[PDB]
Amino acid sequence: CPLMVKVLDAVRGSPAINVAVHVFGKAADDTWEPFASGKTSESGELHGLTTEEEFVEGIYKVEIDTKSYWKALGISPFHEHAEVVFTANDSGPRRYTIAALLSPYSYSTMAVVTNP
Amino acid sequence: CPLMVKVLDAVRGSPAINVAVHVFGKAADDTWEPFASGKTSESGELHGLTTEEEFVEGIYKVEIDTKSYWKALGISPFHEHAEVVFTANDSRRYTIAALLSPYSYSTMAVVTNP
Amino acid sequence: CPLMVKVLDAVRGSPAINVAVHVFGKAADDTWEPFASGKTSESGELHGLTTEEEFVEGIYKVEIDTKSYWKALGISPFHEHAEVVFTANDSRRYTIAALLSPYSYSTMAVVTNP
Amino acid sequence: CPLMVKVLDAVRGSPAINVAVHVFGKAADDTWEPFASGKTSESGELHGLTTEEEFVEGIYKVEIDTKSYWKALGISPFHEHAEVVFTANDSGPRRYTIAALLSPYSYSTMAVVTNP
Repeated sequence: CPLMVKVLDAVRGSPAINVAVHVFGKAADDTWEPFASGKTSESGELHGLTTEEEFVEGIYKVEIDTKSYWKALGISPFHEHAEVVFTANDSGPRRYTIAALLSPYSYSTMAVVTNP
Repeated sequence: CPLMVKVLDAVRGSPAINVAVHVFGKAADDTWEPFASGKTSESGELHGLTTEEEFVEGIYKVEIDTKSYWKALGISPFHEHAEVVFTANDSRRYTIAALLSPYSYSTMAVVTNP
Repeated sequence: CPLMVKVLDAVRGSPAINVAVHVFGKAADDTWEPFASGKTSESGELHGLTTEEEFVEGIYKVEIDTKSYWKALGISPFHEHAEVVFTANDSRRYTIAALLSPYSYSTMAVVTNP
Repeated sequence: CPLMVKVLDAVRGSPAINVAVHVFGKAADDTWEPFASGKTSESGELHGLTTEEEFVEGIYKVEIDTKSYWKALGISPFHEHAEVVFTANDSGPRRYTIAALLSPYSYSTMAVVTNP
């Protein structure tokens, strides 16, 4: 698991379950192209998005669908989504955990990067 | 104004108004003793807590009474209060900000120079 | 002033000065097009981006060029930039704040009323 | 594990390793008394602090020694420590994960509370 995404809900003190996540790579002509997608589990975690072989070096965007999450809970939030844009694997393969802590009008995001 | 406290509400996207804030200095016997207090204004800010003369070097605690803020809004919160503990050092204006959610808070210190 | 951006540095405890900020509106073909831009001031603030007349309802993106800020400080950062995407809605002043660290950021929106 | 503490370093993008943590309970006369202590592992996590039987209902304070953490890395930080004060187990036993994301002049803390 070279890429994992973890999402937490700061209103409820719980994993944020069933949150849609779309990952994009920047292509040769500098457009975003779809790379992987999935939804968080009951643990708030999304594993299995990619493999070490497919996750080549480049710029990636992880878009977390926070607006649909909040609306289904009765809340009209500020953000359309949370976006995390970063260069990956440019010094060789790494493992990335992208965490997001969500509130209706704010979010915090953190990455942990490790070398296996 | 050596010390200012700013509190924001991440559920409503607004200042956190009428939040009680207590500041304590840490004394000889090493116990906390009240130093200054107030309630945040409509802008979520609390000015006028202390003076340059009084705010000497030492360890201070700022307690923000977040539980009462959430209770008044009908929202079950996790923490009893948020606590910010730090040493003042002469080299300054301290702005202590806190962003509140029911099960999380973020706090930041901006230290700036005259 | 319908829109203000404030950027703070959690490594130094200071405003984040001279940070480039780009705002985009999201147009017909659904592409992002430049709307306003500027650099944060010595207080970490960027005022004057748009007007009430121009800031109509719609989806906007604020991109804060955090990578260049950290590079100028000699600190290896994680993100290319921080992005804040939201819909403006008539019912208002928007303050978008971002607290920066090299591998994390927090962002908050304060929406207030005249 | 009714109580776990996880600490992350936002300067380095890594677990915060070997961070001292002291937990206190509020006693009958309303003084803080020592309840448990430990240090974070290489994963940034501190497990084994207490048992369901010992972790009775009450007010607890988790003090994370962030100042010593930063100083050993060459950084003179703002806070003496990060403090997390909460009532626990007052509606029956729960499991608490207390997370803290650390920077030199800021921290964020989040709790996830689950019912086993």
